[PDB]
Amino acid sequence: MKADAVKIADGVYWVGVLDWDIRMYHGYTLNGTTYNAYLVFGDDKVALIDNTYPGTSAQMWGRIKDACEKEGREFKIDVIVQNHVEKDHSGALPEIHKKFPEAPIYCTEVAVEGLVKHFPSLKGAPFKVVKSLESIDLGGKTLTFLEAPLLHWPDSMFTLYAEEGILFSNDAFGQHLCFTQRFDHEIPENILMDANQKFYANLITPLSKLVLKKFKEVIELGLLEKIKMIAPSHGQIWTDPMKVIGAYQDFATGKCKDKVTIVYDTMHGSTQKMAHAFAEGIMSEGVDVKMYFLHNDERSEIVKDILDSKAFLLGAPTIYDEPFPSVGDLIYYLKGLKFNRTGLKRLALAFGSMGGNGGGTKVLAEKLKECGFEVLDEYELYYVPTEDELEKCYNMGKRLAVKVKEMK
Amino acid sequence: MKADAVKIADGVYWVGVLDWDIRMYHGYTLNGTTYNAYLVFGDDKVALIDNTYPGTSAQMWGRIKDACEKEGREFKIDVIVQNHVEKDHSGALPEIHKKFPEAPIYCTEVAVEGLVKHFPSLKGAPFKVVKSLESIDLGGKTLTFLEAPLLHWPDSMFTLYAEEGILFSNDAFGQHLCFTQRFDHEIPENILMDANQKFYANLITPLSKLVLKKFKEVIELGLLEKIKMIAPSHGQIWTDPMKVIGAYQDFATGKCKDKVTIVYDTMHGSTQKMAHAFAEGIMSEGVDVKMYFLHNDERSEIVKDILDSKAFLLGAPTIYDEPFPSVGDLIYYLKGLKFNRTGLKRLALAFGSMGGNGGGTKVLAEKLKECGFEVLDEYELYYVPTEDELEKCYNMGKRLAVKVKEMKT
Amino acid sequence: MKADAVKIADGVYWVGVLDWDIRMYHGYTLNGTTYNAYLVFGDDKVALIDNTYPGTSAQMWGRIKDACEKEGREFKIDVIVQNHVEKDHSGALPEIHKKFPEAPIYCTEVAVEGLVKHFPSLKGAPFKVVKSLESIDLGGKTLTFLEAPLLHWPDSMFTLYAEEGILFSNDAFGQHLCFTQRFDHEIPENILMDANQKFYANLITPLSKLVLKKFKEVIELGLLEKIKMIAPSHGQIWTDPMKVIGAYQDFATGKCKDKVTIVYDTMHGSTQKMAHAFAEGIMSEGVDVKMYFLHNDERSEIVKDILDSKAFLLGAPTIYDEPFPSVGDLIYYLKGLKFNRTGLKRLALAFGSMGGNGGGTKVLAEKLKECGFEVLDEYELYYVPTEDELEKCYNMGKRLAVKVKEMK
Amino acid sequence: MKADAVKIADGVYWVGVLDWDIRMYHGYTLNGTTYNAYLVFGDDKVALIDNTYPGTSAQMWGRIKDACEKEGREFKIDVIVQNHVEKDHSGALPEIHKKFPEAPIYCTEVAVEGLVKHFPSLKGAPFKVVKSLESIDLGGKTLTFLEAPLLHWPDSMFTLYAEEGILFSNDAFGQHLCFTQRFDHEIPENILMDANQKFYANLITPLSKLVLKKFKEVIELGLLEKIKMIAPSHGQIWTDPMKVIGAYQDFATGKCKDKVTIVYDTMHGSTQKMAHAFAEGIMSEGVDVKMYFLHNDERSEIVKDILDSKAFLLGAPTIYDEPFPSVGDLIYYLKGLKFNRTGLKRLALAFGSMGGNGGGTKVLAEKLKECGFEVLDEYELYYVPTEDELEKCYNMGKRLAVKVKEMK
Amino acid sequence: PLSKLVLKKFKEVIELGLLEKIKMIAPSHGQIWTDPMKVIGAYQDFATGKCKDKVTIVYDTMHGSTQKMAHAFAEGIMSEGVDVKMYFLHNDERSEIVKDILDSKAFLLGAPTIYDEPFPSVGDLIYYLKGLKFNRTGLKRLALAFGSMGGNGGGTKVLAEKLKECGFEVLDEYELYYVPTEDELEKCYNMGKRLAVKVKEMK
Ligand SMILES: Cc1cc2nc3c(=O)[nH]c(=O)nc-3n(C[C@H](O)[C@H](O)[C@H](O)COP(=O)(O)O)c2cc1C
Ligand SMILES: Cc1cc2nc3c(=O)[nH]c(=O)nc-3n(C[C@H](O)[C@H](O)[C@H](O)COP(=O)(O)O)c2cc1C
Ligand SMILES: Cc1cc2nc3c(=O)[nH]c(=O)nc-3n(C[C@H](O)[C@H](O)[C@H](O)COP(=O)(O)O)c2cc1C
Ligand SMILES: Cc1cc2nc3c(=O)[nH]c(=O)nc-3n(C[C@H](O)[C@H](O)[C@H](O)COP(=O)(O)O)c2cc1C
Ligand SMILES: Cc1cc2nc3c(=O)[nH]c(=O)nc-3n(C[C@H](O)[C@H](O)[C@H](O)COP(=O)(O)O)c2cc1C
Ligand SMILES: [Cl-]
Ligand SMILES: [Cl-]
Ligand SMILES: [Cl-]
Ligand SMILES: [Cl-]
Ligand SMILES: [Kr]
Ligand SMILES: [Kr]
Ligand SMILES: [Kr]
Ligand SMILES: [Kr]
Ligand SMILES: [Kr]
Ligand SMILES: [Kr]
Ligand SMILES: [Kr]
Ligand SMILES: [Kr]
Ligand SMILES: [Kr]
Ligand SMILES: [Kr]
Ligand SMILES: [Kr]
Ligand SMILES: [Kr]
Ligand SMILES: [Kr]
Ligand SMILES: [Kr]
Ligand SMILES: [Kr]
Ligand SMILES: [Kr]
Ligand SMILES: [Kr]
Ligand SMILES: [Kr]
Ligand SMILES: [Kr]
Ligand SMILES: [Kr]
Ligand SMILES: [Kr]
Ligand SMILES: [Kr]
Ligand SMILES: [Kr]
Ligand SMILES: [Kr]
Ligand SMILES: [Kr]
Ligand SMILES: [Kr]
Ligand SMILES: [Kr]
Ligand SMILES: [Kr]
Repeated sequence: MKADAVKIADGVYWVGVLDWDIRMYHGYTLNGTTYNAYLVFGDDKVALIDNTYPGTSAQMWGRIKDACEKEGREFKIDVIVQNHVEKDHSGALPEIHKKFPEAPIYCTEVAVEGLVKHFPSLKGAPFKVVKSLESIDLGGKTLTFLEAPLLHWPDSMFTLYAEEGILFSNDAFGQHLCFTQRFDHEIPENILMDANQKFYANLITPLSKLVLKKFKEVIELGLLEKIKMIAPSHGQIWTDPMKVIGAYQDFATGKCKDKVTIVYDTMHGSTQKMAHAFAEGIMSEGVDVKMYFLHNDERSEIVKDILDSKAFLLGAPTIYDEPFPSVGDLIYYLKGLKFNRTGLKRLALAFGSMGGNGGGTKVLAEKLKECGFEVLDEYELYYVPTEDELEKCYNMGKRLAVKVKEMK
Repeated sequence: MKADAVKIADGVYWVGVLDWDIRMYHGYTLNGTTYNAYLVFGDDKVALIDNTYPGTSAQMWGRIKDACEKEGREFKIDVIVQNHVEKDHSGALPEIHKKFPEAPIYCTEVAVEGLVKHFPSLKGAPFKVVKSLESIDLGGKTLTFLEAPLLHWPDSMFTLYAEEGILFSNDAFGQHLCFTQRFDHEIPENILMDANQKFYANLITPLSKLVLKKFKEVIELGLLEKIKMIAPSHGQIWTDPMKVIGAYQDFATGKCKDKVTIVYDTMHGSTQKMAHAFAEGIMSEGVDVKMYFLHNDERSEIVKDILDSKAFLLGAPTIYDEPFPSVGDLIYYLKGLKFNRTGLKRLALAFGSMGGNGGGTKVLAEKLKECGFEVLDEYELYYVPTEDELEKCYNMGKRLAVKVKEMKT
Repeated sequence: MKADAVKIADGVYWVGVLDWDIRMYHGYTLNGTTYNAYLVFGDDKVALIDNTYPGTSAQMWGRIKDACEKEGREFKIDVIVQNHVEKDHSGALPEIHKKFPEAPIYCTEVAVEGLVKHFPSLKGAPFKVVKSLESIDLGGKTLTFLEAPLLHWPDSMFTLYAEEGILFSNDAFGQHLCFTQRFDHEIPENILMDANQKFYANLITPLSKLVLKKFKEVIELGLLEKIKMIAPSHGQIWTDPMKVIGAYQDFATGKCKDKVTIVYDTMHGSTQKMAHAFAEGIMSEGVDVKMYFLHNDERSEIVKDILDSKAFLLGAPTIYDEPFPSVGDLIYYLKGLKFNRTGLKRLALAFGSMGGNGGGTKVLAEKLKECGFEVLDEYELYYVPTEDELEKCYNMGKRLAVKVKEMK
Repeated sequence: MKADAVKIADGVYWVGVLDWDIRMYHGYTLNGTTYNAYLVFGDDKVALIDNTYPGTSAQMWGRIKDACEKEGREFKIDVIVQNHVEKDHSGALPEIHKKFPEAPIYCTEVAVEGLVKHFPSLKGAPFKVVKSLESIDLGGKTLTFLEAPLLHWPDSMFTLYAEEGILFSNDAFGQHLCFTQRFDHEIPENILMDANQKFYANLITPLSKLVLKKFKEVIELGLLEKIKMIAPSHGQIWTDPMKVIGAYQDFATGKCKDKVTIVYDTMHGSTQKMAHAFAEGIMSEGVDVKMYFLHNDERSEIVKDILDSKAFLLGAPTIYDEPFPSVGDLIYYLKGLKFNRTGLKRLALAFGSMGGNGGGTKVLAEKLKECGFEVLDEYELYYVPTEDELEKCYNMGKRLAVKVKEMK
Repeated sequence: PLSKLVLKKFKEVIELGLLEKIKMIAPSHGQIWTDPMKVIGAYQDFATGKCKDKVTIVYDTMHGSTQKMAHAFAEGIMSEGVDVKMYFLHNDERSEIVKDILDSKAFLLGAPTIYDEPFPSVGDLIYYLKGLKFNRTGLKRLALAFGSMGGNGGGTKVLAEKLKECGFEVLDEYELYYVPTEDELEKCYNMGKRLAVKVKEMK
């Protein structure tokens, strides 16, 4: 395939892959994404930083050939860097190693066993284990490695091109966006920061304390102000790195809007009527609302909006003494994401309709507490809400919205 | 609209609704269903048994008018029977009451409050509370009411047209099928019994002990052999009532096949490779397999197959120390269904791939035990399975299949 | 249901409905919408302008009661205005007429028969046929009716509250957005203008000549500068009317970006490889690309992007001498939309893979011409593209992108 | 992967792949499928007949190894047969050739170029072109080839294991079913014959005249009664070959039931009300009805039911002078399938609702005629049907059902 | 019956840019066209259902009663300024009849009942119309069936069924007993008048 590389600095190219057509990626909804790989031309050695998903390398190889041609160099890679073992960034490593078998593969210690377990043909490949602050010289360009375990996997690391302050952060600071434009400043800010928020919410939330720890280490090494560009493994390249670092600082410390996310499911529409009545009460106080119906909507957008919501409402009818089962998916996901690690226990209310002994709302309230929410109340009613019962939902939403606006 | 009634006995007509186009109904997948309503012409009184979902009454009214015309009677309903309050069978009750305000509404005591809570316009309607074995005379035809609380709601009852032994069972013995054919014998048996199995699995499983209790009461009264037809609220009418009663007896007592249902989810395909390797081991012992991938498949077909499986395998990768979240939906559903109430604790294995501390399979094993399964083992491995690890999956499946064939149903 | 009205001017309220949960509306994908209805309090008469979809009136009635309470007036409607017969705006008219049977219903001549055909209970209702420039006095407030046939139905009209210059335009200038925020300035501009573009593309494109004719008529009346607010029947209220009028002028006259929309379907991935190779050639010239895969994507987003694209590529494999059948849906839609009515014949290429006699690409080229595109070339190849064939796709895309940049 | 082979005759094994999880395959909906491959152990040579989809060979290799072990033979393929080039049966040919580079590949003349175009690594592979009635000796077992062009691709052929009368028919007589049971007699007949009908409808309909021509040739060679087993490339193996040959004869000659398939789409429900009223009229005559709503349903099930229906109804509302665009997909598909090639012109009616000039129903009637249907009537009405208009739909359906019953 | 193939051949010829290049059409019968666009234009009109405000009436009779009905329908049609061509199957033959149907918006067919069937001469025209398939022109011409009878009747019901099979839009049918009365001829006139109004409403 013929495909052009994109220069991001002198002798540095994006040689990634545009996954135009993907719409679901591990339960994360998106309108395509990219697998960003980078090619650094030192005077002596050419290094490839990360690669792409298995079967998607046609664009990558085309862009690598284009970059070598633009540099007046032979089609050759001398050094391979693997920041992360997950196959969306390591999937072409078997073919890169087969093509360039003498190129060493720089990665963390735990990455070696992980990569060989993913790709058995790499057994006996020239792996070179790296540690934080160790560097390699490409000839006028230096790559410095920085271990970042559990940001987001135990094998994860960042690679810094020291002379120009370009941080190849792999997943950290990435966003699932697929545009012809490669840089942060070339697309609308709302699209960029909404995709960044969704990426943090789904991938970084349980790591919020480690984010702040990594930031303290990066500032104590005096290297924060040296970062001129962040080139992540998905989406746009940050020419304004402090914009995304600032967004991460806000998400990791529980900075939220005066906003409530409401999620519900229904069989006969009664829980839906309750959800809409809670929203009316919240809106009467000028507090924003995002409304999700689990029949149609899915977990990755829901958790994006919870991330900057001060409160979360969850509603479902009772079926055989349990809440309607679709909530189980979201609850299992919230149990993993651990929103309390942002330093904020978001307020919550459980609600629902029932037709006998009930009990679904009590289960929801207990699960919301396990997920780190501050459950203020619960409201369960019999079949179709009356006018007085919808006014109670409105009043509960109104009183919640007052508490939301009072919250620091 | 103009729509023909279907005669099911002398002076008795199906006047129901064909919901051709519905594909999802409270998370239950289907290729349409029906809302069966019945019109009984006594010499003195015409009785309507159940009705239909709100906004779907055009067919029902057309069939009622057609039946009255065929009987040489006025377009009039004298008696309304409401077997169950759920709006798929009571949704046209406000219109029926408005059209025929003097017709008494026969239902259980708890049904009255439930119907008025659903439909405020019924406040002050002529409700007539009934109890088990109470009857009403329509003139040469008798309707006898039998209370059936929690089969499937606390308001539920059956209505028996005594002289012909026609049991209007409402949801009990129903199936979500939408055909032009109205009777059990007019469609392929495999379609009928598969839909019946799906209906039991999703709606009756947690009531399995009450099913057997209701069957004991009906046998003690001597009414079991008097039932000549079962006319439920969805799908086909049973001209062979002992066929569906027999199927219910088997499902309520844990009669299963030499069959394993395997369910999994995956992000990068490793848990999928494990699932397929367990299946190969099971199949090597001549044991049947049903395979479900939670990315594409949904809870109502899964639980249909668990109902006559002797074993259930559940697999998922680990994400933030938890199993992949799609399993949470199925687990919440299985917690409600309580398959252990069938009198059998189906065998189970939990499995999955992981990339660090793991833990997802220990959560799965714990949840499977809470859902009433007999968990025999759990197997978690690191990233992509090796050949030896897929042979271990095969061997575990083979050993499970041996134990499945040793179980006596 | 208790739900607050929103004041939009002195004695004028939004009393609409938030359809939070709808995700598809006549094949148009969305994240909810609104059915905007308005209540105008004259000193003598209270007018309700449009209403909502059948079964969704709970919010509307709540907001009408709230507005009457805020005005110190009884819960009473004196005048009913029906701008458009489509049931998303007329669906509550039977229940409004039943509650207020003496309130006249103002609508166009053709609307009367259309409303009675939709709602048989309105036979004998007090209909009052209106014509362009006819007005009614509410007591200190005047409503002037302006006929807009085929903008977008034969019955359509606008209602102008003359003293404040508020144009109740019904569907015209609407957008399918459901937010707690009611005004244009309260949401991100990119979201607003993207939704406006989607609404124009799907609903207004074939009416582009009538839009320009309606604009000349409005300027000839000296009434364009007198519009201070446009309050449409869906989405945000325009406090900046010239922003949306300007967008409509651009869409109605073929003002496009240096941008190509590519649409394809595939069974075995060959047509997909071609589509991605055309994109690489286009991007090499700095021309933007939007890529759609018919397996996943749907017609309403596709036509949004065609609207401001200078070129359109359509690709599909051959099956039984015909193009893959999913293209038939999009082609039937484009035949109805008539993009040539914008005054521009967008450039086009047809492409695809085949395994025998072929012919699918020739059908695509013929259909693209029937849909008003200027078809420049066709490219059909045998099974999996070779490297030379993907370079041909790249070169064709490059040559197209040069022609796109040369267009006016 | 460890996976057992299944013996189907002395020295003959199924070594195929169970695709448990696939739900859509080129727009064909299914609950998984199989890629059947077969291993024939001659005294001198072991032949592999067909293989599997790319990336799905783990099961196949496991079963080949299991079969070789059971036969006391080396893990070695001496002969490769490729009946058809489509990648669901040829996708592992690159792997197989790389492992056994001296094994000749038997295929048709046109298959060679098709396979090398799909798989460039096969350039220079030992292809052996075969013609009809040419045979190869494996040592006590003979494989005879039989060209079957356009059944279903130009490259297609059947392979006959002469001594046992086992016809490896590739796609012909296949069904998209994925069960642990391998034979026709081991699953419920309704499931088997419904899947066989769906496979014929979607893949064989336009080839109906070639099916009857191939059956003439097979009877002229005296081979029909000698066929003891049909082992196709998907689904169950026919131990009762005359059951599927008989079904194919019926489908190829227009043998239908007293049955009408009704398909429609709707925006506001009026065309749906018409569709349901036509069904009531048809059912009043004891004629069966299958109802499809294009919003939810898809082309592959629709055409399955058209195949044994004597009549087909198609309804849609008018949008910008055209029928609702979802019909375009089904019409493009029916144009390719050419149901008139079964020797029957099925009866048809076109219907719909409209709100102005209409015209959608006239387009539907035109298109139904182009698709080979005998269009008897056309009915378009204004907005919501009245009681008299639904009685007209009922009467039209009743009259159609009388004509259906009169068709011999 | 080839009307759709005519239009497909005209698109193929226009796509090749060869239509404006034809200077003369020299066919195998009759006149040579020095004005080719005149006959191509006529073919385009016939292939797309361009008709006149005109009705073709065809009937047969034994004792004259169906003839009196036919003439009374014509009077009603003519009262609306709609043209009429009248054919009597005893004398007239199929090739002139179908010439006039081709640019008629409506077609009337009448015959008496004989042994529960329509008079047999209609069978020849019906078999011919079944082959010609006038519906292939893109127009379903309007039609009425009529006749006289002397017992159980039924001939008109058969005619209506056959007209439907030949692609016509049958609006009504009228069968009467033996010789029409003045009121029955006024009914024929009124039916023809109503038909002619619908004919003028067709575009
Ligand atoms: C299959 C099924 C099982 C139910 N089981 C229970 C139950 O165990 N306890 C209860 O209180 N209500 C039960 N209900 C009643 C529902 O909770 C009740 O209809 C409720 O009003 C539905 O709320 P919704 O309109 O939001 O779906 C059940 C309903 C269904 C359909
Ligand atoms: C977002 C994400 C989070 C993960 N978190 C964990 C974790 O907490 N513990 C663990 O052992 N593995 C974790 N993993 C690694 C996966 O379990 C591992 O990749 C596994 O092999 C996936 O199996 P599959 O191919 O069936 O998807 C995580 C993977 C992802 C994508
Ligand atoms: C069911 C089916 C029917 C086909 N019919 C034809 C045909 O009529 N003419 C043709 O040239 N190719 C035909 N093909 C071959 C495909 O066009 C060919 O495989 C093409 O390369 C598919 O491109 P894709 O990878 O983009 O799907 C057919 C393929 C299938 C699966
Ligand atoms: C966007 C749109 C465009 C329409 N265009 C036309 C048109 O060109 N001609 C027409 O007669 N009706 C037109 N209509 C009106 C519909 O055909 C009419 O509402 C019809 O009754 C819908 O039938 P349904 O309820 O089955 O969807 C249009 C409707 C919509 C929503
Ligand atoms: C041989 C013959 C057979 C007839 N059979 C019937 C018959 O089956 N049913 C009927 O209603 N009239 C029958 N008739 C009566 C004619 O239809 C009746 O005379 C009619 O008015 C003749 O119409 P005409 O004047 O247009 O010929 C028959 C007439 C003849 C001469
Ligand atoms: Cl590998
Ligand atoms: Cl009510
Ligand atoms: Cl109404
Ligand atoms: Cl290859
Ligand atoms: Kr670093
Ligand atoms: Kr590191
Ligand atoms: Kr990360
Ligand atoms: Kr980070
Ligand atoms: Kr930092
Ligand atoms: Kr950082
Ligand atoms: Kr850094
Ligand atoms: Kr009973
Ligand atoms: Kr009862
Ligand atoms: Kr039940
Ligand atoms: Kr029961
Ligand atoms: Kr029983
Ligand atoms: Kr029973
Ligand atoms: Kr009973
Ligand atoms: Kr105006
Ligand atoms: Kr107007
Ligand atoms: Kr509009
Ligand atoms: Kr406009
Ligand atoms: Kr305007
Ligand atoms: Kr205006
Ligand atoms: Kr053969
Ligand atoms: Kr075939
Ligand atoms: Kr065949
Ligand atoms: Kr055959
Ligand atoms: Kr054969
Ligand atoms: Kr011609
Ligand atoms: Kr011509
Ligand atoms: Kr020509």
